[PDB]
Amino acid sequence: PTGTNMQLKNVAAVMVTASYPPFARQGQTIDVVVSSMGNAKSLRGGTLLMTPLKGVDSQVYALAQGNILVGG
Amino acid sequence: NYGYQPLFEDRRPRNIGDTLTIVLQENVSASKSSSANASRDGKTSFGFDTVPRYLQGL
Repeated sequence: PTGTNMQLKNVAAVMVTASYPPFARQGQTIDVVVSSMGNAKSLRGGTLLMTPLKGVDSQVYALAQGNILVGG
Repeated sequence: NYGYQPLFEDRRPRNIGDTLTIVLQENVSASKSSSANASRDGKTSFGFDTVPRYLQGL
């Protein structure tokens, strides 16, 4: 319901950046960088949910999902 | 199959047949007014109640 107080602690909003390689083909996998956006403390053992990676033309060129590796 | 559907993006109409809620809130008000006026009053008088003799002919 729209009127409800949700105070989460295990969820962080993140921005995902990636590089589209030359001659990229569908089904191929690429590395991504995940960066927190606001007042989050750590992303040490987090998991990235389904994220569509848009280009400059605002079209989906890849889908991102996996486990983050943070140095610590 | 309804095709690809974004997970975190806000639900927006994208194709023909999709629905959208319009909140009709119109409040338009225009007004104009003007006026003009002009007035002119003029009074003039001259009277010789008692005329001396040397001025009588005039």
